[PDB]
Amino acid sequence: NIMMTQSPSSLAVSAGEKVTVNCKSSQSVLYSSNQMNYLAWYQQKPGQSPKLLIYWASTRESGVPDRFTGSGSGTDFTLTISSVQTEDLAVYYCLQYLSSWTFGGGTKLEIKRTVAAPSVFIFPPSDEQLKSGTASVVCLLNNFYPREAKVQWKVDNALQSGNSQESVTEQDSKDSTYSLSSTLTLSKADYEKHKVYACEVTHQGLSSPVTKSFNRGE
Amino acid sequence: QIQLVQSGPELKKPGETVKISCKASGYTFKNYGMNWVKQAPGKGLKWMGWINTYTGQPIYANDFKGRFAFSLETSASTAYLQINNLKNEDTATYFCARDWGPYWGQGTLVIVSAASTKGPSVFPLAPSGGTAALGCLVKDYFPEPVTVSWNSGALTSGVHTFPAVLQSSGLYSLSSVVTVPSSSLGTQTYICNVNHKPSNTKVDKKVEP
Repeated sequence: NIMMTQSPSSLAVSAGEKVTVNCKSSQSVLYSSNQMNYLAWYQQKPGQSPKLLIYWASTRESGVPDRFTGSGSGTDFTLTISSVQTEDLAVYYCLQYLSSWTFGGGTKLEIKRTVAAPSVFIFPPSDEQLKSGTASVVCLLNNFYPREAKVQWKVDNALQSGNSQESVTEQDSKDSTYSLSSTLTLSKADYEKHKVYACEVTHQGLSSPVTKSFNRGE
Repeated sequence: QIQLVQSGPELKKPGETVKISCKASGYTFKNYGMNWVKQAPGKGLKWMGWINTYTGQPIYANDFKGRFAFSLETSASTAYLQINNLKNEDTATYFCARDWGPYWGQGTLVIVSAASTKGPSVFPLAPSGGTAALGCLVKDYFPEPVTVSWNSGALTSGVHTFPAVLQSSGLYSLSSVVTVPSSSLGTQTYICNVNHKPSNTKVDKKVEP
């Protein structure tokens, strides 16, 4: 059975840079009687089915932009994006279809851009939720780059470890930023036993850590 | 339009059987083999097999050798994939994909879980500098997805609906936020439209300071 090794597994590129993805097949996929390489390249974006870019190693599918080109033959194949656009962030798969199908492991592509500091907002738990017996406190970091960010929760100056979950949006396909939410869960009894709820944000774009906080009852 | 329309999402319990249907249209059905491809959440594409759509002969990949049955209804140009004795590792999205060219089904998400579907509770996220943020917390539902829109889809700029997270409870939770200029609150109204089709939940929550 023909195995497919894709490399690199992950890359970050500025918009406008050249992108290169490599695919090695364990056996040749060049069919000797028609001199065609039985190799396709796919783009897949979240929630979508994969989209064919290139087949026979180097023929573009119709409607596929010029910046996508395939090359190689035999066992070595490369998908090139000559000038990566902001919306090209995706997972790219090669596929051999000479003897059954085998997909590569996929290559996740992300975009780099100029540093951009988050706006931070903190939300107290609503009263409606407090009746239900649970207290959710939400910290929002809005439209920033890079994704790396430290969000520390403090309750009356007590570091909260392990009772918060973070969530990150897909990178924006126009301006390449992320937004991040961190949500601290507490019991109603615990919440109503403390005063100062604080969200401390450290990020490469802020000249010093930023703290958004509220006193329970303001 | 050649197209492949797969059937809708499924929630089944460990041990049950699921049958996914793939409807083809716009070309001579029996003239192209049909492939099935598995994608587990966060994972790559894995070819499961292929069916001869003239003779119905199936060929199974090595890892899909026991509980997996490809079948046909040539009459309806429809390929079927049945999974027996479902396990947690069968939770994934399943695609049909036609030989030759770009044609894929939209996918069929299959969730294997003992947990029962539950509708979400929706709570306001209420309000700084020049920009105000507000939002909706959609918490404790199962399974995915929830959709969120604002002001019935008339507010899109500045909206962020986060990917859900799985809580220790075994239930999902997400937030939707939108940022607007501070000066604009109080004359403007903010309603989040929350939809959770599996429990048939539809909520419109007004958020305000």
